[PDB]
Amino acid sequence: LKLGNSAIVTQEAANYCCAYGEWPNYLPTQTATDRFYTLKSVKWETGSTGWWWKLPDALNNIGMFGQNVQHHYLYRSGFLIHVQCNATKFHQGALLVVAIPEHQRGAHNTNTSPGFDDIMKGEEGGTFNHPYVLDDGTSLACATIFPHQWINLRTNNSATIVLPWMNAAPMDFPLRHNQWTLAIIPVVPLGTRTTSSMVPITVSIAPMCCEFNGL
Amino acid sequence: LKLGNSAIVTQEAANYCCAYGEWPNYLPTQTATDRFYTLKSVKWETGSTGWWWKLPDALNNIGMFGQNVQHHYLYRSGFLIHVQCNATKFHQGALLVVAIPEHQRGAHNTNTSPGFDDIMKGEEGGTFNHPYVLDDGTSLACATIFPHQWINLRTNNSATIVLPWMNAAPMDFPLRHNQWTLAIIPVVPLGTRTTSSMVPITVSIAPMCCEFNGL
Amino acid sequence: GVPTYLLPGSGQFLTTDDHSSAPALPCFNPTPEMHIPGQVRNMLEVVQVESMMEINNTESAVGMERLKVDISALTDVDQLLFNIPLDIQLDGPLRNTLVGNISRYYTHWSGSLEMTFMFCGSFMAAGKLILCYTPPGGSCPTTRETAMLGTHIVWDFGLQSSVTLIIPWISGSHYRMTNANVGYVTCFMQTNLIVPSESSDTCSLIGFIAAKDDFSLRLMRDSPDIGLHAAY
Amino acid sequence: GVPTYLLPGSGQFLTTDDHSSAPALPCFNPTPEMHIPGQVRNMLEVVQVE
Amino acid sequence: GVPTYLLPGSGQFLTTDDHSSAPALPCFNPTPEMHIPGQVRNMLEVVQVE
Amino acid sequence: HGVSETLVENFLSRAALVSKRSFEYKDDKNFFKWTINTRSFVQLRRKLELFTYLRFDAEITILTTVAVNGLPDLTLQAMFVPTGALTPEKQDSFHWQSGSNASVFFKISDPPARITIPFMCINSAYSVFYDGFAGFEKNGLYGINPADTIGNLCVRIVNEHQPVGFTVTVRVYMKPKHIKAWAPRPPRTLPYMSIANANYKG
Amino acid sequence: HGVSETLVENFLSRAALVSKRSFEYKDDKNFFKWTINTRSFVQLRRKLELFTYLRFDAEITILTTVAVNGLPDLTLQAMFVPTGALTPEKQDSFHWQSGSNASVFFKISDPPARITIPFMCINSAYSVFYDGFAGFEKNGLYGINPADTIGNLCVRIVNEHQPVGFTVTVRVYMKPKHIKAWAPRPPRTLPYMSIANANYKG
Repeated sequence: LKLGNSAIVTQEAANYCCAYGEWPNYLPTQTATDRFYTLKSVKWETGSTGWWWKLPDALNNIGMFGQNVQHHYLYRSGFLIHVQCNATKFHQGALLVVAIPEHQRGAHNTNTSPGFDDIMKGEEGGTFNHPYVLDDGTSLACATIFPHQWINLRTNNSATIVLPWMNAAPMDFPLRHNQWTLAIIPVVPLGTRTTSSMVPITVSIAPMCCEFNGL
Repeated sequence: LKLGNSAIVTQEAANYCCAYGEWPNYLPTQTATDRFYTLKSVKWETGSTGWWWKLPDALNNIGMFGQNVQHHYLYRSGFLIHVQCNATKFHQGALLVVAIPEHQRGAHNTNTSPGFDDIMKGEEGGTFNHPYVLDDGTSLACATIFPHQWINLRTNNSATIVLPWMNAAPMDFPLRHNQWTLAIIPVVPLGTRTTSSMVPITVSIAPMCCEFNGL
Repeated sequence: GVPTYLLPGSGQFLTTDDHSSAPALPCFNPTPEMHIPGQVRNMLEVVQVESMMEINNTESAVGMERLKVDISALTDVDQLLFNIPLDIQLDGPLRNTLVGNISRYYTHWSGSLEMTFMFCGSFMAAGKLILCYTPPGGSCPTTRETAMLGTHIVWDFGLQSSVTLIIPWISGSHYRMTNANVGYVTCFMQTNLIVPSESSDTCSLIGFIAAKDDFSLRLMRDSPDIGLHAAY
Repeated sequence: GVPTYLLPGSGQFLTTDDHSSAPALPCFNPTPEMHIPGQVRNMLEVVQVE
Repeated sequence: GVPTYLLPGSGQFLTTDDHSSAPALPCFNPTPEMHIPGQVRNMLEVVQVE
Repeated sequence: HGVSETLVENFLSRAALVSKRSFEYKDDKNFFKWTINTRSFVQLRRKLELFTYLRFDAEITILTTVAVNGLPDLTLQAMFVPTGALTPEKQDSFHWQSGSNASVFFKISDPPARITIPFMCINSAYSVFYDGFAGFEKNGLYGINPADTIGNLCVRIVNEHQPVGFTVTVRVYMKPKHIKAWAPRPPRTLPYMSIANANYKG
Repeated sequence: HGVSETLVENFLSRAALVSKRSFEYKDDKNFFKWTINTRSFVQLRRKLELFTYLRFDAEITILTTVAVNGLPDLTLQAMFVPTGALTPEKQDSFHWQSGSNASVFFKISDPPARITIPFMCINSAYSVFYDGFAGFEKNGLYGINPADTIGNLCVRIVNEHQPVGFTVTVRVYMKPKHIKAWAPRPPRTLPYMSIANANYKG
């Protein structure tokens, strides 16, 4: 976990997940963007429903990626996501760190589509309203059909998912279309005898193999 | 005729009958059940119409077979039937010891099907009401199309029929479905000058090659 | 010419026919295939991916309460935590699964399932469960002593927080009179939950189910799951 | 195309015809044949039993 | 004869079909091709002219 | 020699009438539904009950007769609903546009609609006779195997309601094919009393 | 073994009804127009939404039912208007004699009209789900990919105006073929609220 001038000096570098068995390769203009972008940490509590970040919308205003997004016009990148959730041995809970291709959200109890402000949240990302249906009418129970990892705080504290290019098109608009949604849903809620248990979760997104067009 | 801890030490071990030219083999959990179960003897008289036993219903409450039937859930067995009818040289009469696959009975002079109590008789078996139509609308005369033996008391006193697995399915429910009906019909009635002639018939059923599933 | 004669079934539209029709647009070259990751060529690839059972099958459990069974001090020394009736068809813990949803597009299923149970308590939470498997036709056990006389497993989750339970080959639609009973997986407490005083005294289990590689599906039908606002 | 002409007897349903029709359910694999004892392949086997 | 059966789409006129029809005048020999300069075989030849 | 005419493939594969039912046409709610069995007519019932187990593919021919109470040219749908699927209860139900049920759309003027239903049992043969009970308790029905149910043949008129009223007689002709047969039985000598069972009067 | 029935080519290629609409006939201005999508019926919508990307050729079968308010024999035109071309707004517009739009001229008495629409996207697959916006500004619509629009199927009656007035029900049956599918998704557990989006009520 050392990309660019960024580095994550963690410890328990457990197994990662190639999404759909695919590594990000270049398409046969290309150190600047290939670096970890550590987002702001979220506070996992006993009443947390979940967190999501859309890619590359979570990176379209950050650093050498967000400069190239707003200067170019086509992009093509994979992503290395490292989610790490640091807690003690007296915490408990399971997270489903799932990466969803083409997570078209739906709104709740209305026939109007979600707006631009409801979808494009940026570095803050969002929060699941109904995490049981994944906020799109499906199910959280079957969401392990997607590239996913588990963070059982009993067992492991980190999760790495390596995402390739998921598109029907060879390149794409970064400010229009999001291709991956990193979702972190607490399946088993957090617990230690203090009620105000507040375990932090840290998300680091390294865009691997960025290509661009149209400066 | 020596299976398990059981043995039939008879004398006139005449020719047996492989039913449809087939020997019971195992299907490519299996000494305990493979033993002769000698049923209670029936009294053949001058007014007897016949006797039937459905298999494995005649064995579903007897011994290591009836334990495994009521503990497991699928079965697969052949059967060795030895019918022996011991009389003197002054008795006469012919029996048709016929083994019928899938002897779906019918009731007489009603449109209502036979009940559970009319079909599942157990170790006692049943008695033919109309043996001429085999209690199913067909005929006793053509019942030699089934695997059968004759007991002409002039000629022989015993009959052995070896039954394989007769099912469209590879295994089966023993408490639901019967596959063979051993039927013993006196074609020529019994006769000696005493009017109360009462020749005994002994039925021994050894379930060959029992398999089971679902303990 | 060629002397011909028409057969019965001529000029009919059978909806399951496989004949080459006429291209509406010939001489249009489509977009070439590029490599997209994660290609599905068989729906048995989808079924062999494990998905969460609603093992909290009780009444008035709503939403993500259903996905987990709580083990605490209110669960005694030998109480039945959950049972999982193995009906894929019926409304149980297996209904809203990947093996449960894709099987309801088909009539006859057959194969072995596997159940993974994952313990999601604290690191120092100790205890023992006993996960018994009841074959079809047998009755579900009600006591821990009846469960240890069947096919069971004695799972100390003191450091092993995952147990796979292989459910043997069933043949599914062979046991109907309406799907009847396919078996049970129950769980009893063997010990108490032993937690330290800083860990929460209520810990949770989540259960998974996937089908194995001998699983099979045939005679395709429609799904009874699904039953519009806003092109003309 | 192929120049064709219809014959007398075209579009008739003779009840003793042997033509391949259309499968209602293609791509359905039936239950495989297992060995069942006592297979009849000829009704003269039935007649030769006394 | 040949046992046939008609398909869906039989006797339809799709305007983009490529089937050999019947010559109205067979046995008429047309004027032979002579070389005319500037033959277009592809409309991308036209587009590449400034 | 001459043995090729008493072959069981030749003995049983004849396109016999298995179902003839008229239905009317106004505003079985005015459509055809038939549970595909073989016990409807006693001439075909007695031939197949010469055997214990049968394995055949069925070849359903549907012959539609129209008569107005000047014949119109009408589209019919004939949908095979296997055991596991849901049959229509009305003429205009949603089950008539099932994606998975095998429907066939045909006209009156056409040659008769012919489809082949495969071998549909979960066992290796159909039990012609079943010495067993369908239900797992004592209330089950005797002589009925749950494995042996083919399905239902549901036939309607696709067209919406017309000013004229007519009777549509649907004759169904089934020719079994690829017949395998096991364990022959004596022929029935008494008349049948019901299609559900083998009861006999004398 | 048995895996050849859960193939995605077998799982998805069924000629399901994708559009049923009646139109009348007097002096959609009395013709059929249908935007070729797959979200019309929720039974087919939920099967295709088990996937993220699909690549198929469509096989449109058009089944015409006539009923007069004695059935006449009428010519219909069924024109496929791809994305980039112009659809008719009237029955007698000039777009019905487009040289470039793929029209098919068929009768009521014929077997049903069947054409194959190719793979029509500018990308390598149709996005069943689109986590993006169609317009280049914030007023764009969410979940709509401009690349994925097949086109429209415009069906009229070629014949000029007649003394009798009748209803023409047009049933459209689409069988996708040469199906390739990518990245499977969980099935939808809640009912649909609209065809435009994945909203959910509970």
